[PDB]
Amino acid sequence: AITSVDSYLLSEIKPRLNTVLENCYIIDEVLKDFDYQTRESFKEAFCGKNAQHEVTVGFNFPKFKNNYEAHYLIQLGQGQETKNSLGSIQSSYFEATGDTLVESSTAIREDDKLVFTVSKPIGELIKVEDIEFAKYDNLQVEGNKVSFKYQTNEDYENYNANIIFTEKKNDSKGLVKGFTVEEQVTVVGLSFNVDVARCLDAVLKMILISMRDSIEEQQTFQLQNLSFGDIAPIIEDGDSMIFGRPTIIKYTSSLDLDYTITQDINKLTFKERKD
Amino acid sequence: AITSVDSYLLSEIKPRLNTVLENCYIIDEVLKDFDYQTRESFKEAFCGKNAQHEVTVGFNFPKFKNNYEAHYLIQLGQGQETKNSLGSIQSSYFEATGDTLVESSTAIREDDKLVFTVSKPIGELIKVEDIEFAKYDNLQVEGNKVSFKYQTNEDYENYNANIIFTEKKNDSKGLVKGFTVEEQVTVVGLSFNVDVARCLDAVLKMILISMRDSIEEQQTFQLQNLSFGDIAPIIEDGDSMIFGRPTIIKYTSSLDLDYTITQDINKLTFKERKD
Amino acid sequence: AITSVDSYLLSEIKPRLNTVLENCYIIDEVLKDFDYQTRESFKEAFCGKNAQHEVTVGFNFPKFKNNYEAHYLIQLGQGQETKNSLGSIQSSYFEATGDTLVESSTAIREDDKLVFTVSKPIGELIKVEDIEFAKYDNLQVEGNKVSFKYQTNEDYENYNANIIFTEKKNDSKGLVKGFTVEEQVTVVGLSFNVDVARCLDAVLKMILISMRDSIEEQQTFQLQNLSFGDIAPIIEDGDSMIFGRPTIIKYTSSLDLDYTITQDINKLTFKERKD
Amino acid sequence: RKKRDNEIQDFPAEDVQVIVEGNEARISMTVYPIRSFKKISVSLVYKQQ
Amino acid sequence: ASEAKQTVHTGNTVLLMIKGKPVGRAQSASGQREYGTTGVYEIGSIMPQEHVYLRYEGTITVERLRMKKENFADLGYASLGEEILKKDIIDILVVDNLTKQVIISYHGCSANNYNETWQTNEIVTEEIEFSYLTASDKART
Amino acid sequence: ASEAKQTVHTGNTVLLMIKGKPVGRAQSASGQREYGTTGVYEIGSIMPQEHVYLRYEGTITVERLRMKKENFADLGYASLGEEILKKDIIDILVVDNLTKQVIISYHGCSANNYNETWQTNEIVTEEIEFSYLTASDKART
Amino acid sequence: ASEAKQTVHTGNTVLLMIKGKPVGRAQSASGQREYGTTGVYEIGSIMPQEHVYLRYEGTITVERLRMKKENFADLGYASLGEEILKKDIIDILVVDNLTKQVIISYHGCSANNYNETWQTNEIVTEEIEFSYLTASDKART
Amino acid sequence: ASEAKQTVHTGNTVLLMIKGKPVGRAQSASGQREYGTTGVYEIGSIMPQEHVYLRYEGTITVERLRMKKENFADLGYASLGEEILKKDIIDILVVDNLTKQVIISYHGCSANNYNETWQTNEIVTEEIEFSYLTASDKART
Amino acid sequence: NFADLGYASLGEEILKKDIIDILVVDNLTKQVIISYHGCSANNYNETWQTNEIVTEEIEFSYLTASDKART
Amino acid sequence: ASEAKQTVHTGNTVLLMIKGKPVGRAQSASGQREYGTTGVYEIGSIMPQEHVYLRYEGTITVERLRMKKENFADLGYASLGEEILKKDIIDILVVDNLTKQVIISYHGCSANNYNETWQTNEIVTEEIEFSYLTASDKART
Repeated sequence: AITSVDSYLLSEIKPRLNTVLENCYIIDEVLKDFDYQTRESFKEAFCGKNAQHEVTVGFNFPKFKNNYEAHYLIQLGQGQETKNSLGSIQSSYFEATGDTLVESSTAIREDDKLVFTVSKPIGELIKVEDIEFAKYDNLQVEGNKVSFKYQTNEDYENYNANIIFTEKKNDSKGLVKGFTVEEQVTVVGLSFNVDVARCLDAVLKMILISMRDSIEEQQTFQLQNLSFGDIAPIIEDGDSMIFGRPTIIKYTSSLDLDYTITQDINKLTFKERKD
Repeated sequence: AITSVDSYLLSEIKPRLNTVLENCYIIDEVLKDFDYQTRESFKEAFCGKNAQHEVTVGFNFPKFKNNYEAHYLIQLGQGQETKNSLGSIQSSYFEATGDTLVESSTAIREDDKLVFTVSKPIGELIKVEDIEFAKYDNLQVEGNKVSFKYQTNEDYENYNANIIFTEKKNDSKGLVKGFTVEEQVTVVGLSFNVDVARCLDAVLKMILISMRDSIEEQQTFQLQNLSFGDIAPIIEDGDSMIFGRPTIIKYTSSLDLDYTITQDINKLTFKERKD
Repeated sequence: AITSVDSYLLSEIKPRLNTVLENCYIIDEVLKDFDYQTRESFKEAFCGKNAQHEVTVGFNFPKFKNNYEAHYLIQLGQGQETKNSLGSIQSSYFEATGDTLVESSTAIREDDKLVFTVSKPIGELIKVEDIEFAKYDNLQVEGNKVSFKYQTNEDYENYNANIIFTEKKNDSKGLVKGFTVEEQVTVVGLSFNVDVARCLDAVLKMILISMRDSIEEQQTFQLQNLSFGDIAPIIEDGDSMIFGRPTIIKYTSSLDLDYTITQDINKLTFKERKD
Repeated sequence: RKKRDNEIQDFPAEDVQVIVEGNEARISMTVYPIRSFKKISVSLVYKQQ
Repeated sequence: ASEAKQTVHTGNTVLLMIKGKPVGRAQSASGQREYGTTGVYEIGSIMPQEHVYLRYEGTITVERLRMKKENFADLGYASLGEEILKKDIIDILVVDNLTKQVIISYHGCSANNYNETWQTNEIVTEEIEFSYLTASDKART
Repeated sequence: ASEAKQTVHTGNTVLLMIKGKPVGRAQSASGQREYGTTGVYEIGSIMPQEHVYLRYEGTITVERLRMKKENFADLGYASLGEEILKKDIIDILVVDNLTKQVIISYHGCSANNYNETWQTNEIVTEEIEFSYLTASDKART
Repeated sequence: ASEAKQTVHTGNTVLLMIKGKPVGRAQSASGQREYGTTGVYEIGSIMPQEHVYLRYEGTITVERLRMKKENFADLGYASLGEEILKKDIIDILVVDNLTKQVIISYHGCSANNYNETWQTNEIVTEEIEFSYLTASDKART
Repeated sequence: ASEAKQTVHTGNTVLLMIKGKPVGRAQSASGQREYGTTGVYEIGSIMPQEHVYLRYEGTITVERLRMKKENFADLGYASLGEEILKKDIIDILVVDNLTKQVIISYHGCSANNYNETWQTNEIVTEEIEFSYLTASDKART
Repeated sequence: NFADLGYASLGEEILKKDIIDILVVDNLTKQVIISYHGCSANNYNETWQTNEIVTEEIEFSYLTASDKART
Repeated sequence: ASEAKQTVHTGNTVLLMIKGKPVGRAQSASGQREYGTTGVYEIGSIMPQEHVYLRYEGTITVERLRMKKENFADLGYASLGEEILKKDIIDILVVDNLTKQVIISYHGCSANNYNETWQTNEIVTEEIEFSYLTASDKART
């Protein structure tokens, strides 16, 4: 599962950034340090659902024009290998497993059990929110649903819960081969007005923090290391310069591959020496 | 609370610099080492409330002209991450708290108590100047005022004091997520006369020292590391050169965010196994 | 046996790359992280036996034109010496031995034995798949065939197996002289469309992983260390730029030579002092 | 801790259940009661030598 | 994409918790356990015929940056004198940031030594080493 | 080309296996053996007339990155308390990646000490040291 | 290594009981016996023709850390003053912890010596010496 | 770990008193007893039929660091010259520090040996040996 | 153990125990190095401790010691 | 810590005098006493009814590094040959260094044993044993 860090940044940034700019209360917390003049002018421009101006994000070397009033620019950056493992082995699995998901569900009333239903086959369960199923509950999984017994849990026919689970594909057990990669990626905000750039960079730092709690970040992209450059004129051949402070993001992740095993031993016969 | 170091420098410098240049006695102490000629010429120019010439300060790449006779120039510089914490956790709080303030107040005569009043809700008290409230005083806080009992303190109905306190906003307990950032910022003085630049740099060094005692510096911006470059001609395409000695300021600070918790447990029920 | 790493890369890449692009299931696993749009467009272009477009690979400074739509480019890179040995000695052998081979064979029914036949003289055997020949089997080698006794193995007249063996040339025993070389080689994908390049690089990373299991890699080319550069415009003087992310591959290998010995002692005579 | 103080003889570790629901939590667990010594039956046999 | 079959723990996926309170600005922690295995040697053998467990010793260390508030001394967890004698045992929990599930818990922790360093060019740090009765990895899925 | 007469083992040609299960994200392992050789000194000689074997002591260490699943504690191979007393011996095998042939196997391995490190800036690591009865290099070609 | 499979009685496997209770905070226990063996010599030859047994001496030692409750003085198993004359014989058992099977028993134990120590930083140590009439190892089979 | 909850008397928990005063700079204290136990033997069998008690011997030892004031010689609890004949019996108590409850008492203590040492760099050590009539452990319950 | 195996006794059963012969042997070939004849018990000692292995000791007095059958 | 405020006599605070002179290069000094205490026993009961004092034994030991001048042999405080019969009794005092106040005195000291040693790299050690008639601790108050 080769990880495209650049795609992950875009997937996380685009929704979360829109949400942050949507409300004003969060922005005030973010821009608490800045002076009144810069803070409100930025808020007057981009903040709120009724903002006429809008921010954009894209990758480098596009053949079209970007909104140079305010824009996030990304470029892939360097990559390095840091740590290996014996035989390049990472893990062994009895089931072909995909991504790890979080889903919300409501308990359903069966005869002997209360069951939750999920959009896909459960495979490996990880956690149901704030439930410590005892052995007498007899927690078990079946297809796309998870079940626990009804008795002495009868108040919970309407229980509303979140579920963390994995996507199951096949029963073909296999090994993992791969290593760890230390990758760096560059991000920069652009504007023809320096004050906007500083506000824009500060907004970015917050959502990077929020990404530390994300499922993908916690499981796949770990050990953030942020580095900020000096504010510089990106462009000078024009009616006015473009100013932007580049930032560098570092990640640790695994470049993994699945190796499938077919040599399943089932029979075992003992024969003594003829002598 | 993302910290804009550049704004903090300007906020501290502008008032304090004016005060230092206002009087002559402090300048003499600052310029004690310099020769008589340079010392008095600078004093004749800028020092004193009746100074015709004045110093200015601003950020880089302005579209207007700065007073190149004497000016402070700032540019943001690099930034780096140095130290983390487990789960990126910094601190836990039971109350939503803002900045830390210092206020002056006079005791007021209530019936059972003497009370000080402050401009904002007290939240967390830190210190009242040179008072060690005993348990029999029964020190307590209420809204925007702090109270201590009257008996065996009756000489202090007119007590004049300073108070250190925090801004309270909400009772919503929450956690802090963030890390430490090692940031560098550049500062340089500009002039067309080298002697003025040297005097200007020396003045700067003093107010940096004084900033070490500031509330913001003590609490938020720690571990100064100063570095000075060589005097250089900033400009050569003109009737005369511009000379300035750049300086580099380093800081350690936290990029923090507030995460609010709603899962407050209040009830606790024990039920035995049916078996 | 001087090792031409550049030739080895081409020999491994060309067949394996064609196989990977031949099927769609493997590509989906490789491109699992990428977005739907880029993933399918690449698949529409190159994937499948019925792909009109095709990928190419070649060395640098060719006098002809390469398929700049998608191409792998290789250049030799640096080399260094890392570790030596006493007398530059690596190993001693009683038989002149060439490459190590893997061959498949079926058991044949002789009178006293079951024998496998191989394309070349066996020389040194290493392993027959999942057979632990006991002493009573009396495993032995003869010319280009390996033999084990028949009794209490009679169910295996049709046994189908893989064999790992070495190429024998001469009985001339000799020594090995050489040292270890730490070599770096550069690889880069080229395109006039950045999305293709990113997909192309990710495909490369997978086959590098698969090469870790190869016989040549396991025996001769060890200790992979991969390093990725930043996406850059390789060309700008044209109707459109060329974009490619260089990668650096490191290897550890031995530069060995064969020294033959003719001083074989066979006779040994003892004579006492006349005194 | 109770077992280390001999207050309880044995218990199932895996039998505990915990459920949280807003501001409320449910806890269920089992512990084996101690058993005292009640009955003894004896018989004697007399023999020569 | 995120395949859980290969994930590992790091500093960003772990929390250190005492009495429900997450300790702030905690830097590192190390855990040690010694079963005191010893072999049995007969007369007619140089080889050890078997190994046996004899003694369980375990310690855990914690490194922290001294916050102006809620330091280990202010929290009452540590001690600076005879106040220690009135300090009861504690349980130190390492809990997952993602799920809030437990990874390992130390029961009956008791303090062994206390170290604090005041330095000019660096942030203040303090270190504590505890001795615990037993460890546990229960309450899993 | 690949002449097997000069090949050596590396981290990419070795697997660490327990009970058939390949342990994942294993980093390093070291093995020690002490025969306890001692010399015999007569009165009329400073030189040691001969050496003799007396005592066989051997330990093996393993370093690993704590996966969220199948850690040594979860696998039941290690222990954290009195659960150790019910843990039987194990055999730790080092097997060739290429052929799946064995390179060296340790028989009757028993755990000696357990170490785990929680750190902020680095991936979690754990170390185990075992004491074994005997080593073997059988089952070769 | 395992609890059941170890052929040797470690200190952990053993439990010491008196009068239907375990002895808490026990530290040591020793049992010594002398059959009063002697040799027979005569004028004919120097070599001893035979050996015979004369007198049976049996003593057992125990050490314990003085608990704040349930000590021998508190429990009445030992006495300080003239109350000793009102104390009857005692029987001690050494027991297998796993199954509460008996390993060895001392019958008719009576006290000989009682020793006690206090010190600045050490734990209070209580020692006692018992002389018994007979020692039997039965009910094992 | 806590003051109250520790089941074992550490040296810290104990306090030693004489005649309504504590003994400062005490370092050690030991109490030994012998009931004069003997075995009964007869012609019929070697085994001892019974055990009996003959004579009661009781001694207590104390060590102390010679203070510049309040020593035993200064305080009159011990004597050097003929003044000993003018010294009556003394009673010693060993006390629980928390509540001043009694742990054990020695009645009728009289002196046997008195030892003193001086050395270049050591602290002056004062030792004394007391023989007593009876020892009782009452008022606990 | 000696008590379990009957080579040593605790109670009055000792009077029912006969003499014992001990041999010290070469491990390689089971050749004899030295033999003790007529061994009878003198002292029997036993110890238990918190973390040590249980140690059993016994003392035997014998009638004669011979070193023969070597040659 | 200070000279005056320390409640305990360190070796430094003490000074040893004989016949109006200090003893140079003194290293050790010990004083032992036995009151010849015994217990009274009767037929009625085993317990000792009373304790009495029989005989007074008093000895003091001193060690010293043999100076090239002012040794005991040189100074006449000790004798080797028959001259001992011409030596009278000696009185020893142990003194507080600060104020030359007396701490304890030995009266009627006479010699019992005299020991001397020489060695390759050690300092020459001179030892002597004195038996005295009485020991008194007066003039302090």
